[PDB]
Amino acid sequence: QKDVTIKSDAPDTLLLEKHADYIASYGSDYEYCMSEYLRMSGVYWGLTVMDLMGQLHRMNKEEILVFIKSCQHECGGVSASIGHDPHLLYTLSAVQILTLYDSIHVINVDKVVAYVQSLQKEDGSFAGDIWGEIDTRFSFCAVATLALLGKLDAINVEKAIEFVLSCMNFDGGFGCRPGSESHAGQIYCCTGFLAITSQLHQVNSDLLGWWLCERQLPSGGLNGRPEKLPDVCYSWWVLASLKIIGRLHWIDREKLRSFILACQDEETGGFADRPGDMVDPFHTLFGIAGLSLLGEEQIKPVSPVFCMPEEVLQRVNVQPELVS
Amino acid sequence: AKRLEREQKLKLYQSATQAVFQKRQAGELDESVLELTSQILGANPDFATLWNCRREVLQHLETEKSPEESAALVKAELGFLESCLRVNPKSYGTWHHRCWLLSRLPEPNWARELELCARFLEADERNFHCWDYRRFVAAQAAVAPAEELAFTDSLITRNFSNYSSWHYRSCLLPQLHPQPRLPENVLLKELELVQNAFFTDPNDQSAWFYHRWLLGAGELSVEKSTVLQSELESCKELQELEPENKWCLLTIILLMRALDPLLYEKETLQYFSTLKAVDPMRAAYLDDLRSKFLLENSVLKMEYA
Ligand SMILES: COc1ccc(S(=O)(=O)N2Cc3cc(C#N)ccc3N(Cc3cncn3C)C[C@H]2Cc2ccccc2)cc1
Ligand SMILES: [Ca+2]
Ligand SMILES: [Zn+2]
Repeated sequence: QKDVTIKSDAPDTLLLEKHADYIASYGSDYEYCMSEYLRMSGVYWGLTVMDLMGQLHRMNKEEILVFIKSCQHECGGVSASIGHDPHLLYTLSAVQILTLYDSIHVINVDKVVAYVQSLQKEDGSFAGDIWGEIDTRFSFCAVATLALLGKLDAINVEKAIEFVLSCMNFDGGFGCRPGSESHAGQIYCCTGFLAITSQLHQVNSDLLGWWLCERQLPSGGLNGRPEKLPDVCYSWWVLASLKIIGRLHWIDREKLRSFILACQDEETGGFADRPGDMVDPFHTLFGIAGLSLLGEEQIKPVSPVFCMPEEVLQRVNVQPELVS
Repeated sequence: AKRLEREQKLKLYQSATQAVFQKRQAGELDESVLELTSQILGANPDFATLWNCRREVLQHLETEKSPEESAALVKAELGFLESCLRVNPKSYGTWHHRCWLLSRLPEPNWARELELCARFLEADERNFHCWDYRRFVAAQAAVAPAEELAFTDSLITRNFSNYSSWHYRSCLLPQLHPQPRLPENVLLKELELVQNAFFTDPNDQSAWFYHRWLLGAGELSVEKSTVLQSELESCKELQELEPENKWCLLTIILLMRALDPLLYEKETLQYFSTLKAVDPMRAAYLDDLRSKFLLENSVLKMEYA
């Protein structure tokens, strides 16, 4: 029932030049300053979407490398911004960026590994930082960071696996913690985790795949759980999970594609969560990355596990086997 | 006025953030930082480093204060967190700070925390942050699955935003009957409860998802056979009343599977055709499900002596 209706004059063409201009100019401001707490991930979203569009060169590599170095703390962890506190979220984003730039040794990789290792608990879970918030999101951040550094062996993988599987639910999905309700963002993290750790055979792919394709609403857009509005970023969280478990064909590609295109702002460039809303870099990445998963010609193939260009992952030999 | 004023918001937030970080480098872990961060965390609860600052302040103050002075700070923190949650009830930072706080208290009032959860779930029965917090509280207070099961019933019958309540039941039911796959009597009662739900509101997708789980969660007895047959006929009745309802069509297929895959092969295949027409977006899924069922049927046919 809850859905949007796509108005007749919504964009129906891909405006790649506009999106690249939008990201290229982003952070030249209320929103910007108020989101300093996520800056490193913001940088990751911008750089990755630019690289997918073939426009990475328009961003400032040297400036970003210096920024990343200054955000690594003595513990090895990386913060969102200078003077903010280290967290697994921004550690992953930083490592993702350096991978895009083939500049991993700009930071101390041994200390990053030590940092990740230190956040694992007895039950196999990971805290986000020293303050102990437990979320399967952080299991994904840990293994994805380590995979990109060639150091997955640094954590207790079997225990990590056991914890993630303990968060599997009646509907085939996954929650933040044991007994937590399924939702698409979480499912992406856990299926991504299971891809990296070679445990996709433990997913009920038919059941989960069904729950995921039922995210598609009559508008063609995807929500993140039953009875919620669609949002363009689910073109990532849902589609990536479906791809990982070999069930991407279970959604209607053409109707989703039309929904994603309708979320573009033809004036400013960028994508918004839903058509006519204000764009942001987060939704711009996931709009573009979703289109790439659907096989969009003008966009580089993207890893459904890492949400980075596949050519980057090919280069570092980190390409987890999927279900198909 | 509107756009002009948020310049003033920024520069205050900016100045306050400046002061907090300067104070923090200086080792000034005092109440002024609590005051500065209260002004920022209200509008910006996802600014994680400020929650860390508050914790560092509270930890430090605990060392150089009397028990009753520390108790006052805790109660002020609880009020601050409640006010923050009213403004943004879905911020991870806010819920975690509350968890951190309650986990270190000598005598927490868990019954009060459960009531806070009841209230927030009245406003938004799908708020998973709150449900997760409730489970945490329920664990600490050692509240029994049976007591939480009663809670889910009231929520399910009183109104319909029910996916989160059904999910909770799915985790509680196994705890009441913990094997190292529900007992049939329990399953039968759940089937009756969920059937009531999706006939009351046939558009309620949560009941249909939960019902699919029950159809897997437990060779048919005469009673289960009879119950399942009864569900089948009831879904056909609903199909007449709501012919565009895809959930009832899929459930008819699943029921036949649960009953006798080969005996109902003809009807199963007819229902697939109808269902794809009613739910064309799921056509590829429905073909793969049908292919799977046909393969199962072939295997069942080949088991024939
Ligand atoms: C717009 O007010 C907000 C609200 C929250 C946040 S957030 O907590 O930092 N974070 C990142 C995020 C970044 C941007 C951008 N630029 C926009 C949104 C958004 N959301 C919120 C959102 C997205 N879809 C719908 N919703 C409601 C996700 C959230 C959590 C998240 C972080 C990293 C990876 C995945 C998920 C930021 C801004
Ligand atoms: Ca450049
Ligand atoms: Zn979104």
